[PDB]
Amino acid sequence: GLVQRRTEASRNAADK
Amino acid sequence: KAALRYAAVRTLNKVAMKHPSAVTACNLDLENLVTDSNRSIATLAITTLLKTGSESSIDRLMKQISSFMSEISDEFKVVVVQAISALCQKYPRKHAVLMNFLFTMLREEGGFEYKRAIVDCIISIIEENSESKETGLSHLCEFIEDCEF
Amino acid sequence: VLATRILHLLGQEGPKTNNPSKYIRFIYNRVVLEHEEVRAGAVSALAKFGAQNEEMLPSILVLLKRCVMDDDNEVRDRATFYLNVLEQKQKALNAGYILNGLTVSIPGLEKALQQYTLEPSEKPFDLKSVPLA
Amino acid sequence: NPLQHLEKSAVLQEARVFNETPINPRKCAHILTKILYLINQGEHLGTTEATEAFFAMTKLFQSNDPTLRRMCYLTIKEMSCIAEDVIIVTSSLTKDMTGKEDNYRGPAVRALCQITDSTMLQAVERYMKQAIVDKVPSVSSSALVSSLHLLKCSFDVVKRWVNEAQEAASSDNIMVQYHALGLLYHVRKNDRLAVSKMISKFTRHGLKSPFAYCMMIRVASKQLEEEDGSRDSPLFDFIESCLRNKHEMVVYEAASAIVNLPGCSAKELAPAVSVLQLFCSSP
Amino acid sequence: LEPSLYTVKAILILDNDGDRLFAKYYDDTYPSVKEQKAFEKNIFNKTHRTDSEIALLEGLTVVYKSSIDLYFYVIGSSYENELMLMAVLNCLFDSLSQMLRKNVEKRALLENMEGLFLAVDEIVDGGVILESDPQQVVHRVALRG
Repeated sequence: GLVQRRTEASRNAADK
Repeated sequence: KAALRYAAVRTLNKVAMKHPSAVTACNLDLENLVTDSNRSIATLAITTLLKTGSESSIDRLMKQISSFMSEISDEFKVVVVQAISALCQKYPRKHAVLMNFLFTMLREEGGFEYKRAIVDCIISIIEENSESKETGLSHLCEFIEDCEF
Repeated sequence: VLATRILHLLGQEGPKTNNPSKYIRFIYNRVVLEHEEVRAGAVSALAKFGAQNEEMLPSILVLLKRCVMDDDNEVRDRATFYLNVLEQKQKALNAGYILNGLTVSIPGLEKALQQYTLEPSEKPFDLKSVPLA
Repeated sequence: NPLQHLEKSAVLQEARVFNETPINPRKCAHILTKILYLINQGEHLGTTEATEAFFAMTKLFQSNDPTLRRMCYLTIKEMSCIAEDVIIVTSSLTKDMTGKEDNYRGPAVRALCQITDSTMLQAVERYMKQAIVDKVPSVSSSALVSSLHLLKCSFDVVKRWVNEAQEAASSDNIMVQYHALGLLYHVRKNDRLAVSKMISKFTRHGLKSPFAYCMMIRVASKQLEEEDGSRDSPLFDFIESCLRNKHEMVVYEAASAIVNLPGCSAKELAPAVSVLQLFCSSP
Repeated sequence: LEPSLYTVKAILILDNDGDRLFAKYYDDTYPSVKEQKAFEKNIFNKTHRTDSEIALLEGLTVVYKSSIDLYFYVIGSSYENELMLMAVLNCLFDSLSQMLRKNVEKRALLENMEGLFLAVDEIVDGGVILESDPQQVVHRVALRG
């Protein structure tokens, strides 16, 4: 059940 | 000349949207362009072959496109989505396979324009094919659970 | 923007499906997880389900009663509005204020209102004077 | 870059040297090059400043330096739209166009037509007709292309030059034939019978210019589309024959024309597609 | 497409920063200098990193060639013959190569801007291809007695 999410929100959070 | 091949394939790809039967004569020359060094020409050739091809060639050509999706620009990914939309209109019985492919692309990384084009394609499939409606709405419901846009 | 657009589509098309209850869980979960814009769209979608499906109406009224406790002013005002309209149980109110939008031309409405504001009369502005879209 | 920090005011002030005698042709040509560079960089010259600089440049016509004279023609063309009273050079340009130096004649025709309004065109008509039928290809081409530009302002006057343009279309020079055929088409464009008669004349005698072939293919394809696409038309046979041309440009234009024709069968597309296939392997 | 002698929409010479060294627009597609500079910068940003000789940008066919520190562009309609635009690009580049003694570079071009303006005026007149042979262009420009 483990998935890496690659949403725009997760990218923007990681970039912040 | 790469520019002349590009111009020809791009024009044939537009013809194949309106008159796919006329472009079917070029399918042999378009198959030779599938392996072109210019991935834009190769993508346009495959998407043209999808619009002109037989229902039996869809699964082979979709499998080739899936290998190029990582190497092509988002503008060409939009052209792939438009080719899938035209395929759904032409072969409504294949809607389930094409929607699952679009849903897989929707889960991958991509810019706003690319995600918009996939959503627009899924909406078009839902509007044209009532049997796809519940499945398409279910895929859109899963997409809004992690939509950054 | 995509979440609100999908919620609006679910509010229009979801109630017309064979099993409309299936979508309510996903719409209501937005009210708990999401930002104010998406919560407001989710409340509007739930109200459309309550207005079209009489079987879902008692469940939607309880869900809207929970949405009246929202901290956002516009989400709470929408939930309050739809709750009070749906509690009246009048199909004409539901069709007028939940399901059916404006049928008039927006540029025609703007121009008619601009003329009326320049020469205000004792008669109220009549929306029927505006050309249909 | 000696041109990098050019200021408009400084260069226009240097242009006052054009009022002095004797003229230094190298210095004045360099100042004209600075003015042309400023205009090319997109610096806006005011109407008054442009007019003063233009009238200062007119005084350089006292010099017989060939480089300076050509820079004057270029400056006349670039300033024609921004300076007032540019008609002042008309007599000098008509003289240079009719002169003995062939190197001035073509540029002088181009500069003359750029400054010539619809009212003055009739005064230069005789010289334009002579320049179109000139034996020097540079003069004939410059006069034909200038006549094409004048077609926008004075269609009825340029329409009288069809005979001279038709004589120029028989030229062995590739560019003269192209420009003459182009001018004839633009004049006849609204007369379907005149266009069909033009196509039938040039299909029968052939063309030497690859550019004229490309234009004729476009003219033939447009005429074929307007004739409800009877494929047995001698227009289609002409376009198909161009697929065997020695010039890649003509072969490509013919293939592109055949492919874009409405209602084409898979059999008629096959030769055009085969040529495009061969071009996909081009270096 | 209506058959026309008007084939070339623009000729651009940009430097490595995308700054205008030479630009000539032959139609009203980009009426303002602001829109022209925005278009030049957009073309430069899309082409400067690519080794491709042809692109479709803003619905126009852009044929281009890089030199040491210069980018040469010939712009036409998306419906124009791409080989005809290539003939103009090659004529321009080969004419400048002969005039500049094979050193087609920003410095040599700026030292001989009079030659550039005269060469472009011999190749294209008002959007019409005037000459396609670089030797004829150089011969007409080489007026230094």
